[PDB]
Amino acid sequence: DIVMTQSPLSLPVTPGEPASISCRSSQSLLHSNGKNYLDWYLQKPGQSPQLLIYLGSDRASGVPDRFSGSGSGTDFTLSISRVEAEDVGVYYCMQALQTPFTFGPGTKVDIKRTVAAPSVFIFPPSDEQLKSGTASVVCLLNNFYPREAKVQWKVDNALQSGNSQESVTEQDSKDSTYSLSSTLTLSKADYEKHKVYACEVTHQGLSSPVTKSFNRGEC
Amino acid sequence: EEPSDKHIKEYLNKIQNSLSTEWSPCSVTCGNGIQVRIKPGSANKPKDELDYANDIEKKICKMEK
Amino acid sequence: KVQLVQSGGGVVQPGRSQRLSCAASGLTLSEYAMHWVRQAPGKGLEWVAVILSDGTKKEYADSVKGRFTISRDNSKNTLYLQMNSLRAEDTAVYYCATDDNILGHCRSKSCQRNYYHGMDVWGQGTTVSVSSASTKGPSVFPLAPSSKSTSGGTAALGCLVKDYFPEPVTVSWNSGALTSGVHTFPAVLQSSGLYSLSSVVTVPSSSLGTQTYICNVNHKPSNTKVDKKVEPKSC
Repeated sequence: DIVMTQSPLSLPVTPGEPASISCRSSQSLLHSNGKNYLDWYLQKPGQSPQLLIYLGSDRASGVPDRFSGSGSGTDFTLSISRVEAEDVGVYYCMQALQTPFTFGPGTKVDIKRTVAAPSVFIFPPSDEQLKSGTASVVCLLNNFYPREAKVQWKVDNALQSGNSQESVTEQDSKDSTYSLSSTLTLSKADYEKHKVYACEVTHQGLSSPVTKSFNRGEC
Repeated sequence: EEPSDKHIKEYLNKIQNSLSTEWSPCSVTCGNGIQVRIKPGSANKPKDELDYANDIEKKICKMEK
Repeated sequence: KVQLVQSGGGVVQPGRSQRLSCAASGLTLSEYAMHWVRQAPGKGLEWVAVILSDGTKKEYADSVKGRFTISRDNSKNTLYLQMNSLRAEDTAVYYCATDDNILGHCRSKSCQRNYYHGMDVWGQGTTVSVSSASTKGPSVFPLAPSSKSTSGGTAALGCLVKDYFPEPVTVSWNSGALTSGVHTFPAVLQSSGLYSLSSVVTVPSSSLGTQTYICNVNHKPSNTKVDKKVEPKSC
């Protein structure tokens, strides 16, 4: 199968600035008929993919001028002269030279804004849940940018492994921020063996990692 | 099989100014024919300046035998 | 408008079968080769299959060959995907899309010219969730506001919506009267095969003593509706 690669994988774009995405194929996509069989698609959050560019350089119907495709053979570029809020999403290249059609991995584009550190908040389990035999501890990082963040759970200073899951919102339309939850789940028995529950957050907007914590049973 | 360039160009002449950015009707009633459109990116070109190779897109249409 | 309207899909147990439909309106299906493309949760796009305009030369991704088959009925303007022996790996949104290259010229055989202009029309997608989990309504637990969720006069509070199946749940606050500052997070799939999400909202901390804050959680698959009042802590 033809292997497609893209770079970069994450592409924040300051308003007003252009953007460029590279796509490479493992085999030339230039056909004897003269066409380069390379498409670009955009998938906006929660939407179906939509065609931007076909045959390397042709704009699809309804696609704004700011999108252009260039390249030939194994080397192609999508250029976006400016990135509007409505252009956020994941950009895929796809070869259409022969089946199976194959896609790049996707490049995620968002709006680059001034760095904003998260507000870090923590919630102990409810007594209601504890009665049921389980303890969920929630750490909330609110309204931050960029999306990259490291959230680690420490229970009496011991790093937790394998017992938490994160969820992250889409970029907010108005303020270009994200919010993120990290949920630590333990048995009631394990939860009651320890005192200090801590969320440690690393982020570009923080000069050093921030720790939010509570003592079990105190509040 | 594939419609000839002669066929497609004859058809372009027959449809004259009904040619648009929307796919034309099939050029035939039976067998294989062509549909043509002005390429989306060529929509601003004056009709008299349209190039067969670069501005007109083509697709085969397969009607009943 | 010009539309591909997909139907079918839903929850299906491993090893069972599902049949997806893709009905065109505003275009004539016989003027297109048709493709299926899918996307597993949180992952990229994967091509699945194609069928030419006259039903010939069906082709498939290696990952589905032998288990899936593609078909069409031009008289009903509809495209189908038959999926047998489904596996967890097959959970995804499935999309149908058009192709002007009705007979596979250039990509499959010699051509005098190109006929491909991208996959320009896409269906809205069909979700197929391959799971043995049983339908189950959520437990709703308070995320109570405290000094540990309060900064600069603003307090965060929420509801944890845990252990439900299948998606989706909907969350409102105060019966929809509260929308500003709400973040309802995408659900996560747990080891157990059940979903869980949180909904949080920021409000003026001084309001906590007078204003009741209630999350309204609806899970239609189980006909579960839960109102949970979140009580504030003074610590």
